[PDB]
Amino acid sequence: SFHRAFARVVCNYNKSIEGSVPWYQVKREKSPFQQVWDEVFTPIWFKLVKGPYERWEYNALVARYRGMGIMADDAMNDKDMIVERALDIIPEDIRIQRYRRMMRGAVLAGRKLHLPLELQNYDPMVPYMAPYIEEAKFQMQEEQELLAYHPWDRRLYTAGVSGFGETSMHSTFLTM
Amino acid sequence: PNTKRDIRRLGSYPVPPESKNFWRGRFQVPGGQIQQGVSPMQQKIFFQWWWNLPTRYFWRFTKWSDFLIPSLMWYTGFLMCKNDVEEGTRSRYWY
Amino acid sequence: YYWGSTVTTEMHNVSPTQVTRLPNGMRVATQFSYTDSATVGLWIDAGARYETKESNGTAHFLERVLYLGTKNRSRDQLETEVENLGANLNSYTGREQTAFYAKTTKDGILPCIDILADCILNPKLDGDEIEKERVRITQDLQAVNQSYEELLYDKVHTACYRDCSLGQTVIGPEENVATIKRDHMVNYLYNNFTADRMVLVAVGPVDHAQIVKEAEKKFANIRPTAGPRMLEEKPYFCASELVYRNDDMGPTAHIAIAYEGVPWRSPDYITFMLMNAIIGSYDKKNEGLVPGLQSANRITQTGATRMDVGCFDYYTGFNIAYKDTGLFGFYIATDEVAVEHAVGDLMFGVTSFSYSLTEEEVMKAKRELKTNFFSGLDNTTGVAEDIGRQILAYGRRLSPAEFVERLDQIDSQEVQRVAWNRLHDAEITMTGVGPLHGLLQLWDLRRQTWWWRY
Amino acid sequence: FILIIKDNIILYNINDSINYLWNIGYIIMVVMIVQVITGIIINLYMNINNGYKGIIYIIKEIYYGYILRYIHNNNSTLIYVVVYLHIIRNLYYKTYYYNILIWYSGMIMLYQLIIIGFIGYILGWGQLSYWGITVIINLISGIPYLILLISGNYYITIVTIKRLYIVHFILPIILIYVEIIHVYYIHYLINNNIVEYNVNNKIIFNNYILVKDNNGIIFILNIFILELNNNIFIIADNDNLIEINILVTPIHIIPEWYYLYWYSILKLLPNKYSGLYIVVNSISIINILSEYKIVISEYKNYKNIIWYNQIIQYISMIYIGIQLPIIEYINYGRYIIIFNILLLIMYLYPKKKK
Amino acid sequence: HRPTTVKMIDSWRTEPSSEKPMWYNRFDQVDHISQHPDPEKTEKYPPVDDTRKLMKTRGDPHIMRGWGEYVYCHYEHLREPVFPRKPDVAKGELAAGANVTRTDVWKREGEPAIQSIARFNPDNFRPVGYAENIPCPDTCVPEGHLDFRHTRLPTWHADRRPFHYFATGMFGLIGLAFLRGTVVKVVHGLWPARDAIAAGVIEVDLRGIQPGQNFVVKWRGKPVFVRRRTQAMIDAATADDAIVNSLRDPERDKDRVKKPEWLVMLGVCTHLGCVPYPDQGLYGGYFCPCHGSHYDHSGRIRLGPAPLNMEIPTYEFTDDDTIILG
Ligand SMILES: CCCCCCCCCCCCCCCCCC(=O)OC[C@H](COP(=O)([O-])OCC(O)COP(=O)([O-])OC[C@@H](COC(=O)CCCCCCCCCCCCCCCCC)OC(=O)CCCCCCCCCCCCCCCCC)OC(=O)CCCCCCCCCCCCCCCCC
Ligand SMILES: CCCCCCCCCCCCCCCCCC(=O)OC[C@H](COP(=O)([O-])OCC(O)COP(=O)([O-])OC[C@@H](COC(=O)CCCCCCCCCCCCCCCCC)OC(=O)CCCCCCCCCCCCCCCCC)OC(=O)CCCCCCCCCCCCCCCCC
Ligand SMILES: CCCCCCCCCCCCCCCCCC(=O)OC[C@H](COP(=O)([O-])OCC(O)COP(=O)([O-])OC[C@@H](COC(=O)CCCCCCCCCCCCCCCCC)OC(=O)CCCCCCCCCCCCCCCCC)OC(=O)CCCCCCCCCCCCCCCCC
Ligand SMILES: CCCCCCCCCCCCCCCCCC(=O)OC[C@H](COP(=O)([O-])OCC(O)COP(=O)([O-])OC[C@@H](COC(=O)CCCCCCCCCCCCCCCCC)OC(=O)CCCCCCCCCCCCCCCCC)OC(=O)CCCCCCCCCCCCCCCCC
Ligand SMILES: CCCCCCCCCCCCCCCCCC(=O)OC[C@H](COP(=O)([O-])OCC(O)COP(=O)([O-])OC[C@@H](COC(=O)CCCCCCCCCCCCCCCCC)OC(=O)CCCCCCCCCCCCCCCCC)OC(=O)CCCCCCCCCCCCCCCCC
Ligand SMILES: COC1=C(OC)C(=O)C(C/C=C(\C)CC/C=C(\C)CC/C=C(\C)CC/C=C(\C)CC/C=C(\C)CC/C=C(\C)CC/C=C(\C)CCC=C(C)C)=C(C)C1=O
Ligand code: HEM
Ligand code: HEM
Repeated sequence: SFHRAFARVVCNYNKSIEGSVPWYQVKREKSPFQQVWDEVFTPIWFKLVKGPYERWEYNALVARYRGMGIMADDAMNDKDMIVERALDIIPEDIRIQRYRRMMRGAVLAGRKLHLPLELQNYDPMVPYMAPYIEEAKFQMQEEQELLAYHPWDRRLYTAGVSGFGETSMHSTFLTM
Repeated sequence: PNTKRDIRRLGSYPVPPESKNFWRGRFQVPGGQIQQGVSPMQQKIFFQWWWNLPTRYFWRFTKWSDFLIPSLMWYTGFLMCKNDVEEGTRSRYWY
Repeated sequence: YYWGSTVTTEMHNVSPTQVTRLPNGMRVATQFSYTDSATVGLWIDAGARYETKESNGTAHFLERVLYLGTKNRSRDQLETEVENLGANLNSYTGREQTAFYAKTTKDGILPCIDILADCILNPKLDGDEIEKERVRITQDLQAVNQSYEELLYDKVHTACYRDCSLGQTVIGPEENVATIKRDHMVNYLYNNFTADRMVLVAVGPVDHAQIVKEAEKKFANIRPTAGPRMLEEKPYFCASELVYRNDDMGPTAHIAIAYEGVPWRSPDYITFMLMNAIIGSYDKKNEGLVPGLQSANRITQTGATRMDVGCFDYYTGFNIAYKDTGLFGFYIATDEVAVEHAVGDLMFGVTSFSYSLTEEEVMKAKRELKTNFFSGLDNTTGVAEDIGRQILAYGRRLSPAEFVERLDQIDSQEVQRVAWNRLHDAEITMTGVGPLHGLLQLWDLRRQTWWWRY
Repeated sequence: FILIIKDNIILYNINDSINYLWNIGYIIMVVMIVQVITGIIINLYMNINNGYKGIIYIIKEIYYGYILRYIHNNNSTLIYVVVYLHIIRNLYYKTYYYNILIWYSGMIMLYQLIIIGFIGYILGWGQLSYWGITVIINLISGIPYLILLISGNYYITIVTIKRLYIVHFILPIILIYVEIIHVYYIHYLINNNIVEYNVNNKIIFNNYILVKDNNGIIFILNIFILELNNNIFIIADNDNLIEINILVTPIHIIPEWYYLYWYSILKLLPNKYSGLYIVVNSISIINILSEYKIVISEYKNYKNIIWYNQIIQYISMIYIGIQLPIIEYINYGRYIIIFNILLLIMYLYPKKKK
Repeated sequence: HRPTTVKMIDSWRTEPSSEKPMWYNRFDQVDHISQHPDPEKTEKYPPVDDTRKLMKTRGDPHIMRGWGEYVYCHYEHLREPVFPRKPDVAKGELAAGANVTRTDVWKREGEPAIQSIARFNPDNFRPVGYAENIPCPDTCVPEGHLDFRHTRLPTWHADRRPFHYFATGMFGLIGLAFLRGTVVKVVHGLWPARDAIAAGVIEVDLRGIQPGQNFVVKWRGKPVFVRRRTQAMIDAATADDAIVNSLRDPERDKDRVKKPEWLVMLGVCTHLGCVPYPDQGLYGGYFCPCHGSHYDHSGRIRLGPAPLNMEIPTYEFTDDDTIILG
């Protein structure tokens, strides 16, 4: 049987790379060719194209946030699961101000108005969600590894759920 | 659905969305009952047709004999009309 | 796939079980243990199966009356003597095996052999004792006085084994219980309690030679043998339903579904033990460290998610083995409205053994099977049950090392082969009590033993 | 919608005691699908400017086009046979007594089917087709300027065919939608049983009822294939293979067999409008058969004498339609109409107490 | 409840149940429901052996009158009057509903009213003979009827699974064959029809043509020039066969004609589709007058706006004096 031979090859290979250091954790020296490219192309490209374009986009983004009176981390959409899991655990004082800022922004945007300049002198790029995003990613990675390492077989279209993995009832068209 | 008393459920587990109709036909069995059966894979699957054959047809025919008199009267009407039609045609046309 | 040997040096460090056959044919088995307490008993090959339809229930009646006095002693004297030794006489009777053992201190090992021999060989089956026990047995026989687990256990045998004596219940029908008399019991003792069918098991601070010398002295006058049992065909497994639909007993429904299993000595028995461990057991009221929603057991995990409530208030697998047949299945206790999901999920789980069983689930199950088995051998009575049951079932006691050696060979592929041969597209029996509107017909449930996918 | 399918096919419960007469509805649903499919395919080749030459072209030039032509014609006969038998079935067991909403949903499909079948017959574009629609349309000549708007000319022409074709193409699709309202009410308002009362013996549909329903539909297919390929029963009048002549009438002007009952009613009554109204009466009067009853009973499982006389009355009226307009037939037909009225009054009237 | 209706009305012709009961109006009254006899423990009537010996029934066949379909029943929906007829419980008539509440039948002489009204609870009335007539089934399968205990196969039987799956497999086997035949046949109808396939093949009878003559055959909607070529015409194209690569579309006459004497080409100018006229131009070949394209005796473009050579259709020679286009 060829599947048995293939299974042994996979087992032996994976056993031979256990404990390997990830590529990013290796101390890597650039090749003599990438160093030349960085010496010539990268400086000129930054001065003439990348630097000005990205400053132009960044400064516009800061202005847009300041006009709405929101922070950058407010702009995250909770349809993303990491954001939703992080928002479950944020403390109440952070939550209250986040909601108020987001509500004011939508009112301003909907009515085509901008925040008064008196209230615009703040840094919008303060990363207040970072501790909770990292905790949420850790929780999700543990669940991924210890509980979702195989494609599981379940009885199909039973109890309001397709049986293909989703956990909410009536959350697909074929489960109406 | 059945009566409200019949479909009143004892358990608090919610009715699955795919069994709505199944649980609207629930019955409240009074006094209990013992149900027994055997898988068709361990039974004769055609003998019951033969065993029940004569009684099935006897009771079918005795019930259908109730329509004997009505059918004869309608048939008697069918014959009179058919031969009343022939005589009329001949009288009006034949010489 | 083979992942190595799990046998350890500690598994080999256990005192040997010495089994010798006395001239009369009685086997004497002993294991020494560094304990201050011992267990000595007689595990006899007898039970309801070997009773005839008219006499069914005699064995159970005899077991209850055996300790109620002997020809030499009296009930008060016997009970007083055992108490003075600080011991307690126990006994049980099953479909195929019976036991009469005593838990005692070290000094009471040999005295207890005498008491147990006197009870077994010279029972004084006084009429007054019989009549009082008739009242107690009659009350026990009532279904209202039985648990629903006990009822289903008997009804599974009644439904599965309609053609043979394994279908008979141990307690017996009420008609027989009403008519049993001393003569019935005297005949059963003479025919069934013979040396060739008895094993004297002693576990504790015991010496094999001394136990053997006492056994030969006290069981000298036992009947050496009885005629060989009738030769019979393989018990026929009847795929049937026996469901007691009662909507006046509350919300919980009890269901048991059975497949044909394997005999004790089958090469596949250990595979069926492992499959029983993979099915596992779950209780909403004792979930354990891991919640159902995050369980490694696939049946448990999918069940806990159903309708955001869970479709299993309780379930357990069962693997019952007899000399020439066995039963393998699961028992469920669940809400009335959950029965269709529960039976469907536990049948989908058994069908999965034939198609998609992961190495991870097998390896977890091997460890929890070993933990259950080894922990059962902790006390002397646990060891004694193991020695006696095994010698009757196999003629020898399998060592912990041998059990692990054979279990090492079993893998996901072996489980798949055995399940494909025996459980896939197989016939099933369903039994039930309680509100069972949700339970479908046997044929509908029998179609869940195979998959359209794969 | 896989959980809706599972709730109405897989875990749908029905009584075990039903007969094969409960399989008729399933047969209607399946043959209806076939009629829609074969119609769509036939229109890939059909010529609406001359229906007479289109049929010839399909039968001779298209590969296996004869199968499409004969299936569509013969399956229409089967649709009416099965539907009428379903109506007779419902009348016999008086399923309308409590499941009136099911009866109402069904009658709508009956009304639509009548229009569908008639216009389709016209699309053949033969002698009977032209003269049949000419006669029927004159019934509404009383309403001013209504005939001109419907026909699109002063006589039936291809202009009329073009517009009737659109109704024939679309109305059957609406009929399929009404079949969903019919099945919705059947599944909510549980079906009747051969016994009057409601009993606890239901089994799931997919594993038991569907197997039995397939056995019935395969048995009907063995009969339909014999008719389809060999024409063991004359179910299409031959006069529709004659080219249309607007100046000469055919020997007789009659519809398909399944319209004969209504055709005779008109031919019998002297006044044209009275004939139309009696046609209206027969279909509408059976919608209120149980409405005036006052007793706790569904009149079920008696000797059903009135029922049997009514079924034979339909058969005899169908027989009179085939015959020429002989005076003697007219007299007897009128007696049958009077007799039918008395039977319906027996159904409607509640009983007094001795 | 779902939309529902009852005929609880005041009829103009039919009396209410209180006025005229339709049931046998003889009931036995107790003081407490426990005083009723137990049907299960009550002896029934002695069994008969002939259907003609069965007992008589208490029902009145003619309980109802007037026009309408025959029916026997005991109950109706009609409304009662606020002052209903007083029932004769002394004789056994049933007292339940309005005839109890809106009457004084319940009143005894010296009994406390609470005790008197307690007796007229509906549970205290049972029809005379209830315990001796009502059936008390012990099973749904009477003795003598077939059941699983009679149809079970012998224990030495053979497996019935293999044949069962053969039967259900055969249903699928035949069904799939009918399905494939239906699908293929329907798709087949879209192939060009018998009239069209027939018209798409024209046979050229090269018999009667003269060297140098050009004739036109309408083939699949297009003009197909079929010209017999004189030796001069053939030699002319052969001469240009050497100057190939000096032509807009280099092609050799050998690769455009199957037989040198016969040139079959589609007569459609490659510029804008106009049909060229033969024996015209500078090469005596085919000149399209629309915009001035000149083709040679092999049909190759030699001058004008046209970009390519006139196409050679698919055609074979059936014999020496017949071609088949297509
Ligand atoms: C770069 C580094 C170096 C590279 C080196 C590469 C090394 C590989 C190459 C060398 C391979 C050697 C293989 C040795 C084979 C050994 C054979 C042998 O001894 O048998 C033991 C061997 C295994 O026995 P076993 O130990 O019991 O194990 C059972 C399992 O099969 C065991 O299998 P499994 O469990 O492992 O499962 C996998 C299974 C199954 O694996 C798969 O099938 C893979 C499926 C993957 C998905 C594929 C999707 C489709 C993709 C199509 C792509 C097309 C692209 C086209 C591009 C065009 C433009 C460029 O694989 C096999 O069955 C093995 C196949 C062996 C070779 C024979 C078949 C090859 C394919 C032939 C196709 C011919 C097409 C012709 C077309 C003509 C057109 C006009 O026997 C077989 O099972 C082999 C046969 C398998 C069936 C093949 C088809 C047979 C057809 C019979 C027709 C009969 C007609 C009768 C008519 C009667 C009329 C009356
Ligand atoms: C020159 C000649 C050349 C010739 C060349 C010939 C070549 C032949 C090619 C043949 C086809 C090869 C296709 C390969 C695709 C590979 C994709 C891949 O990498 O997948 C990894 C990917 C895993 O992704 P992941 O991110 O790691 O985890 C996924 C989950 O997020 C989380 O994953 P999880 O594992 O945690 O979740 C658990 C659950 C996860 O479950 C799923 O992921 C299922 C997802 C939903 C599936 C259902 C979708 C709804 C229905 C769509 C169709 C609607 C209309 C159908 C009817 C129309 C009638 C008019 O897993 C299971 O349940 C395991 C068992 C699954 C099998 C159950 C069997 C019963 C159900 C039958 C349906 C499924 C069959 C297997 C898939 C077939 C793929 C083709 O798995 C899938 O893609 C799952 C299957 C979904 C696609 C189904 C498509 C069905 C066919 C539709 C028609 C297609 C026509 C277009 C052309 C077809 C030809 C190419
Ligand atoms: C170089 C050459 C290149 C060639 C290019 C072409 C390549 C060939 C292949 C192209 C087609 C690819 C098909 C992909 C299949 C994917 C299957 C899948 O995963 O589905 C679930 C998946 C959902 O993912 P999920 O949420 O992860 O799944 C988990 C849930 O369980 C999922 O469950 P869920 O419920 O959430 O989602 C299910 C979803 C799945 O459905 C879809 O999303 C649509 C999938 C099918 C697409 C349509 C296929 C059409 C092609 C076949 C027809 C060709 C005819 C040709 C004839 C020629 C004749 C001459 O929705 C449905 O199932 C809707 C079903 C509605 C049915 C309604 C039917 C009517 C009512 C009932 C019957 C009538 C009443 C009764 C009457 C009775 C009378 C009496 O679907 C999608 O997300 C994808 C949808 C498709 C997107 C577009 C795909 C583009 C493909 C790339 C190539 C495009 C090239 C350009 C084409 C230009 C054309 C003009
Ligand atoms: C120049 C000519 C000009 C002509 C101008 C004509 C203008 C006419 C204007 C008419 C306006 C529209 C009227 C519509 C009324 C709608 C009422 C309604 O829906 O009420 C529901 C309403 C619902 O009440 P509920 O409380 O829910 O239920 C009541 C319970 O069921 C139980 O209730 P209960 O127990 O209290 O009983 C009450 C009792 C109360 O009953 C009565 O008072 C009604 C009595 C009606 C007697 C009619 C006898 C006609 C005899 C003609 C004899 C001709 C002799 C010629 C002699 C020639 C000598 C040379 O009802 C019954 O006993 C049962 C009633 C059954 C009704 C069946 C309905 C069938 C209608 C269709 C019949 C015809 C179709 C077939 C034939 C067509 C072709 C010919 O029903 C009632 O309250 C009962 C009303 C029943 C009315 C029936 C009226 C029938 C009239 C037939 C006329 C025939 C004329 C023939 C002339 C021949 C000349 C030669
Ligand atoms: C919703 C309601 C329902 C709606 C429904 C729809 C309604 C719509 C409206 C209606 C529309 C109008 C139309 C209605 C039509 C209705 C009527 C209709 O459909 O009629 C159709 C049709 C009417 O007849 P017909 O269509 O005129 O007949 C056509 C012909 O009969 C047969 O056809 P044919 O002649 O055209 O074709 C014949 C041909 C057809 O030929 C084929 O198809 C065969 C060829 C298939 C080849 C497959 C190859 C697959 C593998 C490819 C390679 C894969 C490589 C992959 C590698 C992967 C690697 C990674 O087959 C043969 O010639 C047979 C021999 C085949 C030999 C094959 C040998 C294979 C050799 C392979 C060698 C390979 C080696 C390679 C090695 C090297 C490799 C490198 O109906 C029937 O005939 C009914 C038949 C029913 C079944 C009858 C059988 C009953 C059996 C009873 C058994 C029980 C009794 C047991 C007795 C036991 C005694 C003890
Ligand atoms: C002369 O010989 C004779 C015959 O043979 C010729 C006979 O057949 C007969 C009997 C014949 C019959 C009983 C039937 C005759 C049938 C005829 C004349 C059909 C004529 C054509 C029509 C009525 C087509 C017009 C179609 C309709 C009005 C639709 C019919 C269906 C209806 C009304 C049911 C519910 C309504 C619908 C389904 C319409 C839906 C509407 C929409 C979807 C519109 C939506 C619009 C918007 C803006 C959203 C007799 C008596 C006879 O004498
Ligand atoms: C219950 C549905 C239908 C029935 C009762 C029915 C009935 C019929 C009748 C009786 C014929 C004429 C038979 C003959 O030529 O003598 C006909 C013709 C035709 N029908 Fe239908 N039809 C239905 C549905 C449809 C549908 C859905 C379509 C198109 C999508 C369609 C398209 C046609 C066409 C094109 C013709 C002309 C072919 C002919 O001469 O038979 N029909 N129809
Ligand atoms: C397009 C035509 C129709 C189709 C598709 C159809 C289909 C169905 C089906 C599937 C059933 C359920 C199963 C059955 O009882 O056989 C049924 C039930 C029923 N139908 Fe129809 N039907 C049609 C026409 C009609 C008509 C014209 C009437 C009334 C005159 C009618 C009245 C009923 C009734 C009363 C029932 C209830 C059956 C019962 O209670 O047992 N149907 N039909």
